[PDB]
Amino acid sequence: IETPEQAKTRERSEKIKLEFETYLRRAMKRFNKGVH
DNA sequence: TGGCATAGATATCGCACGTCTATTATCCTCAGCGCAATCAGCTGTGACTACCT
Repeated sequence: IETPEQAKTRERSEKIKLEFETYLRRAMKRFNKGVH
């Protein structure tokens, strides 16, 4: 209801950070499972 | 005594809920072309002077 473009940019930043951190999480799980 | 229903006990297969890397045609950059007011040189014209009569 206030500066919708700022809210959309925040949502995009959250989305890209979430994708980055989730793929990092998957890579870390692959790494430790391979170590085991 | 004996035939077998009726539910206790137990997995069992199906429907549904998480990730993952690619059964195949993009996004900016520099060199190559183009267009419109000066400016200068080729060519035309007048001023000055040579030669035949």
